[PDB]
Amino acid sequence: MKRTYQPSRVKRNRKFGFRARMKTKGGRLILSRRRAKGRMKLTVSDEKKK
Amino acid sequence: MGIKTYKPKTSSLRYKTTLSFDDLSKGNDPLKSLTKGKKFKSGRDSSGRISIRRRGGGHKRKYRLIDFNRRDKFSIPARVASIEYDPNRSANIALLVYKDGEKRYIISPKGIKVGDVLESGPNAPIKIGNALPLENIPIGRTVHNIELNVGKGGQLIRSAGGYAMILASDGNYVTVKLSSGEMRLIFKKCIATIGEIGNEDYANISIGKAGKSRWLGRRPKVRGVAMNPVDHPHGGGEGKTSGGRHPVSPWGQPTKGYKTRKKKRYSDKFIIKRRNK
RNA sequence: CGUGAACCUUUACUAUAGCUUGGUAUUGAGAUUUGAUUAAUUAAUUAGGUUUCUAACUUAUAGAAAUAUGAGGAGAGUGCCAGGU
RNA sequence: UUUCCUGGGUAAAGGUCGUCUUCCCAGGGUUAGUCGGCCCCUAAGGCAAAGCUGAAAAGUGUAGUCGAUGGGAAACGGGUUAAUAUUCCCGUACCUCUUAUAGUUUCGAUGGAGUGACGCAUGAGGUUAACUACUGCUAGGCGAUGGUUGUCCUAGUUUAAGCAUUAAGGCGAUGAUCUUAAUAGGAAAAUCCGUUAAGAGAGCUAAGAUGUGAUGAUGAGUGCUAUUUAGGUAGCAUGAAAUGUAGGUAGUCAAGGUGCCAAGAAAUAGCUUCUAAGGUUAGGCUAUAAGGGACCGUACCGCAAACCGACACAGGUAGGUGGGAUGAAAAUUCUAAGGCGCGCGAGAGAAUCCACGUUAAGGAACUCUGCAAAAUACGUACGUAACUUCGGGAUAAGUACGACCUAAGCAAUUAGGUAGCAUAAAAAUGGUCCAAACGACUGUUUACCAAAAACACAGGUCUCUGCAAAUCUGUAAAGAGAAGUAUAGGGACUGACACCUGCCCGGUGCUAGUAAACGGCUAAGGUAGCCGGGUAAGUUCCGACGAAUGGUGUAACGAUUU
RNA sequence: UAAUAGAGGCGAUACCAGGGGAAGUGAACCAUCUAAGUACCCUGAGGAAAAGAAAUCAAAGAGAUUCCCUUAGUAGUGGCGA
Repeated sequence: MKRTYQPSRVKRNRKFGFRARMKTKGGRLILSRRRAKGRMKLTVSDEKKK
Repeated sequence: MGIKTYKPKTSSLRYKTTLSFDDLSKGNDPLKSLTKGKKFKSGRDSSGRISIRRRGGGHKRKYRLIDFNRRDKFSIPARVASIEYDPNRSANIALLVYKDGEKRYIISPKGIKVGDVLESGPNAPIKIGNALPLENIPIGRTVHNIELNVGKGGQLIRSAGGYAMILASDGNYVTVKLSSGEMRLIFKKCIATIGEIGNEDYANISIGKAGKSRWLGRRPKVRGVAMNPVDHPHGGGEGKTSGGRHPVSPWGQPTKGYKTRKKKRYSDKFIIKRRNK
């Protein structure tokens, strides 16, 4: 059964990448929150996939 | 013009008719320097929502740059090169080749033929295809492609088989009977094209099957009584109701006779007698 | 069952989008008689009715803009107040 | 994302064991001018100075700039390593340019124009990889057991890009290259305006074929040393054994040709060409010689224990290769190359569960129900009703034949002989008819209990809207509608087609009227139409409410109901 | 276009100022009200901010602004219900 996570890469980087996060207000809030919490991974761009 | 019918070799062909394209200089590809490829619309707007429903994916078509505004080419005769099929509108398009070398498209009137010479301006003769300001066109003629504001182009009647009737002239204005049937005043300096628009069998066609309706880019229409009350004021069809309510649009606006034109519009001065039901 | 929750409907109640009417600001100058009121038909104001000219204002073309030309018009549009839906 | 290769090891983990593993540890492994990106271009789309619109945050949106699954310069064969190759090597091509030399002349822009540039259906025709039909030709065998040194058997007989030669076919003489006069083009032009007076002009495109590439490489085999399960296998040498005919698939010619309407991307790239400001070896073109290749990906899995399903999971998983025999075919079955023998097994077979095979007599008597099974099935012929919109119904129904050998015959098939219980001998490959209900029919939906009578639908009717339209989303701007224009757009209703669709304006909607409005039938009381048979035995079935939330019929159709 | 000068963002899941501003509740319902300028959003800077030297308080004779103790659960307000 084709299911929930057909894994593209251009979709991954475009929709959830660091530049897509910085591109708007809420994404920058996301980045600040994750920095404050001290996450080891900020965005999907830490998975080097292009 | 003409209608071509089909023998019923399938249950869908029994009532399919199409036009016959004999009055068309066939075998034609559009002029490469006047047509550009384009998307198909499907009725979504800049925000991305659907603003007009029930419009979908038809046949891919190019856009032909028409010219409803022949004003900047007054006094310059041109030649009719060909009569071509246009997918973006009902009527056919004529390709005029001007004496200075520029080529343009116009709406093809009824009864012109290849090789004719067409002229635009106050001095042009009264001949089918010529464009003249309403000043110069005599009372009692039939025109089309009427301009509404000087320099705007033909914004009035344009569809296949239509024409407008000049009734009277007075002051700055000319009374014109439009195809809907109302009598409207037009400023006398706007231009118009003489004669009816050809291709008058366009609407005598019986489409024949749901597939062709899909080709024409028309998605299916879902009635209101087939809905649920969350979806449409008419919903609730537990055994085929009729709405249980005076008929309304999907947004609550009444639909059987309700008049939606604004009650104090700016153009009310220029409408003599509205159309008839 | 709980003075539970949510949804839906209606000629249940109460608000309100939107629509619509009036007044006013935007909003000027003319002509005319419909009047009311105040005194002596006359005179001073004022609501209107029928019309006019464009400079406010807004439609078309050219232009980045400015600006120009061709048409509408103190209307319309937009605020505020009030009356309906 | 190291799972790849080599070596070592078995805490765990592998549904068991384990010397093994995609497990663990160490080491090693991915070489590019020709591949895929990067790059120069644009589709949808995103951002977007200015302008405009909004408490803010922003929303719209022009000039522009980004955005491939698209369009654009260049390479093929063979070999080598424990693992990597159109990347290294051997042999052999091609495209870009930096400088210089020598035949030299109009170069120069984000600007203008052309090319770039396109659909579907569908024959037929020209050659062809692979493959078999036959023969030569090489290599081996010449067969524990009847015959088999010859119409014997087995295997092979291979080889590209590029260059050179030519040219099936298509488009062409209705004009395809060009040579000048005029220039309403917006930068102005010796190009494009392809618009017009001439009158000189048939070529363009193109698979394929041959040679070269190539006495090269490859090569079934044969030859030495080691190994050995006595079977072949590790290095290592050597070897055209036809670049034969016939048939011809899949491309390809072909973005072709012929027809149809639903009339079938853009490019500021590339190619070609044009002129301004500026230049007159400053450049450019035609050649030669020399060297300049960016940056990144490059292993392996990739129909699976390496991707996505919590798993080493009966799932999903793009595209190009698709052998041979049978056959019309990629069906069915068998089989070559190649890849595997499902990661708990072994004894006994009790009942029973589940999935199947066979059957005396009867043949739906079982059961809510011919549910499920059984059976029918192909090819070639004969023969096909009622009804009907004349298209269909229809493969209606029903009937005959099919092996082998010989002969006839282009072949289907015919005739004779012969064999069997069976002779479309395996498998695959429709059960049909009659009557009724509803729906016209293809189709679509309840992902995960409803595939239907529901929706969709062609058609018809009513109503709204004159274009800075109505309408829809927004406080707005703005956009959609629409680069559209009443033969149009939006909404409601009905639902192919045929006959009909009547009465009522009180009430409620809409602008006294309007019912193809909500609705009713005193405002007006509804117009048309809508026991018999079957069975021995039949609560089933068949025959004797209500008119555009539609009434009554109807050919054809249906994984529908009876 | 040129010239310098001051800003962009982060940090404090703290504080302050300005703008926007709910809903769960209580009133044993709810619509007034309450919760509440609460949460949160957005725009600003500072080390504090804001405010700050009376056209004021208020019937006492005081004298800028802000923060405490009292006045005081008082004066009033509230479908005079909470």
